[PDB]
Amino acid sequence: ATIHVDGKEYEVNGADNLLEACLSLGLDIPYFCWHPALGSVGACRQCAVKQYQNAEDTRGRLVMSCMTPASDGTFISIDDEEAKQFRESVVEWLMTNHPHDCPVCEEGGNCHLQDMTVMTGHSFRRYRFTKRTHRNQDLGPFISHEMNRCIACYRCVRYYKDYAGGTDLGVYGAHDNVYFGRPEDGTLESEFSGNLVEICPTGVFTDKTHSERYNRKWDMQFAPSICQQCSIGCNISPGERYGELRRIENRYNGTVNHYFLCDRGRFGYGYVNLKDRPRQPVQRRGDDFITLNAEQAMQGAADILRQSKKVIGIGSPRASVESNFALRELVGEENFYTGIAHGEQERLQLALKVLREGGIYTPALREIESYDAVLVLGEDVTQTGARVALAVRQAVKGKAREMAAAQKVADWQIAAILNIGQRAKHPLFVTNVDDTRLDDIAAWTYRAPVEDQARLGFAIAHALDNSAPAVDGIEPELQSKIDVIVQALAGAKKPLIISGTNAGSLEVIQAAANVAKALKGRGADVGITMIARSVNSMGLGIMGGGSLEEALTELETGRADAVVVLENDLHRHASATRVNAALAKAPLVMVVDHQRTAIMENAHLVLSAASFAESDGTVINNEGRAQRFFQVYDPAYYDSKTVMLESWRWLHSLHSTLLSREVDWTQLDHVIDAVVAKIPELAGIKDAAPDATFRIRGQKLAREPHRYSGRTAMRANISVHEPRQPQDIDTMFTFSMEGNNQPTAHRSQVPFAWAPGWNSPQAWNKFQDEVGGKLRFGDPGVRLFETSENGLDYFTSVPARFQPQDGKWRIAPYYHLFGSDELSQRAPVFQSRMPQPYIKLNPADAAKLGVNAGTRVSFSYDGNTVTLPVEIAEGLTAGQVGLPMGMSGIAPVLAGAHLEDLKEA
Amino acid sequence: ATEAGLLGKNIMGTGFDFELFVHTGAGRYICGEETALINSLEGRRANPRSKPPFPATSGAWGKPTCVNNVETLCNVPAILANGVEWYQNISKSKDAGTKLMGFSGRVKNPGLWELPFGTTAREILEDYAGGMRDGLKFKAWQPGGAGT
Amino acid sequence: AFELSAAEREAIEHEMHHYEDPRAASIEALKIVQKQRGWVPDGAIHAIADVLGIPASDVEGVATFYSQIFRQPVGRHVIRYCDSVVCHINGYQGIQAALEKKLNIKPGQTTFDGRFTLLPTCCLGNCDKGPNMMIDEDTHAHLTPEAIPELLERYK
Ligand SMILES: Cc1cc2nc3c(=O)[nH]c(=O)nc-3n(C[C@H](O)[C@H](O)[C@H](O)COP(=O)(O)O)c2cc1C
Ligand code: SF4
Ligand code: SF4
Ligand code: SF4
Ligand code: FES
Ligand code: FES
Ligand SMILES: [Ca+2]
Repeated sequence: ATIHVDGKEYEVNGADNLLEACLSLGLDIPYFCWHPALGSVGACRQCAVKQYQNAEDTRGRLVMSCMTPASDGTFISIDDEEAKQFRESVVEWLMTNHPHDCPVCEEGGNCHLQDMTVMTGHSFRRYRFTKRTHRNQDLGPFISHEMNRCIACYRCVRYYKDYAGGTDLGVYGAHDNVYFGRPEDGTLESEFSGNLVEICPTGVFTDKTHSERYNRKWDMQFAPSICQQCSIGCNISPGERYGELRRIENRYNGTVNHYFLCDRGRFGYGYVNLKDRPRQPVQRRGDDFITLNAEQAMQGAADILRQSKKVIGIGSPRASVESNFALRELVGEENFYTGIAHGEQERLQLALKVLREGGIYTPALREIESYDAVLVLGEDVTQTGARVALAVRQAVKGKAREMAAAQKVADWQIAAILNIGQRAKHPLFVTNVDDTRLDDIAAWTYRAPVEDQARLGFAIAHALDNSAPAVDGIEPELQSKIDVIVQALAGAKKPLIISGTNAGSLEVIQAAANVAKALKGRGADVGITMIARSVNSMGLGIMGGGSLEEALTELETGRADAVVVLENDLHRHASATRVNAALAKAPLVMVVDHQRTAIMENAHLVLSAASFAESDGTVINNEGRAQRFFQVYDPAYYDSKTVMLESWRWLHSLHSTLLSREVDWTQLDHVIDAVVAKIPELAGIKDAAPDATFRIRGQKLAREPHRYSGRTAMRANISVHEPRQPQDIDTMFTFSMEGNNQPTAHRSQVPFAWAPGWNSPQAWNKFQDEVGGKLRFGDPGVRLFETSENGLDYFTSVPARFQPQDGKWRIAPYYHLFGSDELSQRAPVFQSRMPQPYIKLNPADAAKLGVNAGTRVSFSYDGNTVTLPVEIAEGLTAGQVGLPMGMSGIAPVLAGAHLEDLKEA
Repeated sequence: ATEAGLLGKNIMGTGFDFELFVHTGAGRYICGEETALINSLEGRRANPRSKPPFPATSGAWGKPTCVNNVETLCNVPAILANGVEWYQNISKSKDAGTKLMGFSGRVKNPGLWELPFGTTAREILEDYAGGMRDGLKFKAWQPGGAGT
Repeated sequence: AFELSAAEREAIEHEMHHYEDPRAASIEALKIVQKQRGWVPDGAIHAIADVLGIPASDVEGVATFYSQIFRQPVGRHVIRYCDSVVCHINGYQGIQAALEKKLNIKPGQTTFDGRFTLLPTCCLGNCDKGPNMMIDEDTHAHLTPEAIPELLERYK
């Protein structure tokens, strides 16, 4: 299309509206109610431009640029006097009731309303009357509510209800008393309620965890990191002040997690700021815990390891690729053990084999929203991979999108699209042991044990393709539901099958692979998504190694007299008694970790490793994309006694001190080169980010904004002399404002978004090639593998149906977004949000055992009797007891295990 | 009308099924706007909708919907019973047919009459409303309600 | 502790039979609860939401958007006087002053005995007979400030 803005000709996309087209050209139009991910509604009336009928026209007409298509031969003006006057008047009308609150408001310096008040040029107040006032509500531990600052732009309700599918936030009231919030005081129930603090252009919804230790945006030190709380790998901007991690903001990635995070990633960072974290290397001598610096710790550990006869290393999916590879190099390839159990490793390797050898294209997180039918097998996506559940909701609304596009309704006219596609939606079929949070939009839900869900998947694959193995013993009603699912999936242009390792069953993954292969054999555009558990579970699966049971066997048998545990608590993947006995039998335990774990009481040496905020590295997310995360701040800048290094740096220095009796720490690119040279499967991690010599016209990339303050006073209480600026030899970023953060800089890693006049998260519009699209020079992250030329064979291992045996109870896994991830429960703001530790019982089984709801029952697992209160679960099948995975005392390895002597105490 | 066969199923044997309902509102002026009327009919807050698309293409519950005033649908049966030629010859004006006009507010006869289009406002005030009341002198007038 | 009566639920479901979407019966469900109870209490929002299958936030937004759905307690009789333009020309202000003098309350308030609640309302569509008021279901026209005490005594 051809448009003419202020007499200047531009080529745009005709399917776009004028606001996003002009913002993609770099032109500045103020806007409040429009969002790139939410569409246009024409509410705030801020984006007014003046449209002319043709080339010669002097009158014009004030039109709404978000509601006006950028058709061919359009003529508009932004800097027209009437348009500028009306935009200033709209800002003035919004500012009539706005409270005098900017000094004590957490959106100050980050406020879109502040930016657009300044940008319209409105600074003189002629309104002399009163301002309307609203009482506030308690929205939970994460979101702070202040309704006085609202401009009634309707972004919160649109996102939370239409986009995120939430049901507890709405708009109430009338003419100028419109209230945006919950119908009563209570926690916001949605798993994506944290994105309200970026969706809201004002300070109505604010990050309360950030508000506890608040600092302004210009005072932050930012880095581009990867969220470490599940396997999705959402791009984040951690921001730091005064030596503590202060906030997690959403960093735009047009391929993964474009504008939105989930609440676990946005509020689960608080384990970084814990005061019990190790800050120095500590050696246990008898009962004393003496403190070493880095060199003496390296020398002593190297000496003791040199006297040992066999040193084994236990990695973890918490640690990055470089840390796991450095441990593997230190202990040897045959002595390296992955930190997960045998069953977890088997499921992880099967999911990896399906992903990179099944011949079916695994989509990115943004690409999930374009699939025409979704089948989720076994995985509770909202509690394990929540952003995938959000993308599934968008893919479900794709049917209404298609129905409106068939009537020549523009794709940004979201209200007309929702009116046309009233309740018609793409088919979603979810299977779980109980109800899921996707059930409000799912076409069907199957509450059944994991064997029965696997049998349902195998039956779907057999009904789609007769060469697939069949399932005998299907009820006629279940067969009717099976053929409903099959007719929905076969008629879909782009079917998507989502499974994962969290179901605790190999057969569920096999059934999902069979369904994907059967859909591929019919010529469909099938995609498959596998949800892993931890941040680098795919990386540890690709690198591979022995299971934790083999490492414990080597420690118990005495064949290994030294164990190096890297970033692992060892209790989520094995029984605590066995781990404690094996570690007590080992004459040397050496734990390299950044969180105070329970296995350090018997550890002979403890290395204070760095968390993701204080380390650089690479992680592989669930889709097989390698992504680099960068250090946010130097932990030794404020406390000079703090010796906290990267895990790969620690282990490479230990290997050097063991071999040549000398200390060499590393550079990060050296470890990256070692990984891509010795492991050809991980050879794609080199292109995840450029090396430390990458420059933008000769200068590095700035971590903090150019108006970063307090440089000569923030450390003045320790010493009046300003210290050396910290040197970052590992990466291309500098720990200072002396760098480049231009929107037009030829780079992909953006630590934070800021443009002059755009201080809010709307500066990402300046950082993109087109608004709502990708980054200008591509998104960071490179897929490790392409899709295979040939697929796998059908999995013939069809399990039998679940038989409830007497005296035993099958443990059904229950996952929580707040509580199941290991590092997130350590965050003290999560204890107000994590549910009470329950045990889920079927009503028939609870009546058989004579237990009501809330009474305490005691069960013994691995000879350890623990007691939990009973919650009645209607959807849980009998013979199963439901346990909350990843909580205190309940390892996630317990999924699918049998429970004995479950009896009321 | 339902018990006499004018409504329901098979009206006058032609096979056309028509069901008529009465939906009482809950007191809001914006509900008279036809897109806000549709939104209120759907049980939502009566915020209007951006047009295009118009309600005739996708209106109530996404279906073709026609919103019309009471007086238009009261003018319809006379057109269908007496013909187009009669209705076009009621008045010699651009606006065809009769309109319910009337003057209100401190007049001798505040009321409502049916007059052909093109009737001047002085005739409605003087010949029909009786003019202004005793002791009151005419100052201004609004032709079509509070929004004029 | 709010529960819906059998008659209320049957009337709500019969209203739900009239529409192709159960959401379209929210206004009539709120009006049914209001007719049975005088006003719509806090638990009625969740009860109507559970019966209708829509979120409670939608029911609360509908109940707070419409002026004739009362989310606050009212008296046994609701006086609604018109303060629009034609009744302002016809002098509604004397009627409002007489109502405030007799009831000893301001508009939007309830009397001490819970008998009357005074409310301004928009135009009642009775402008040729103004000034107009509407007590609970009856609309009274041709109002004079002297007829207000006699008119209010017939609503016990
Ligand atoms: C704010 C507003 C309020 C309206 N209220 C009414 C109303 O109460 N009754 C009505 O018939 N039309 C009302 N209308 C006009 C309608 O939009 C629409 O024109 C009419 O209901 C049907 O069109 P018709 O004149 O062809 O019958 C209103 C319009 C606006 C903008
Ligand atoms: S929301 Fe924005 S304009 Fe309002 S007080 Fe906060 S910073 Fe100031
Ligand atoms: S609370 Fe925020 S997002 Fe919601 S309408 Fe008000 S300003 Fe917009
Ligand atoms: S979906 Fe996973 S990776 Fe993304 S923000 Fe949530 S916890 Fe982090
Ligand atoms: S951005 Fe267009 S009216 Fe709000
Ligand atoms: S102005 Fe009062 S009834 Fe119309
Ligand atoms: Ca570093």
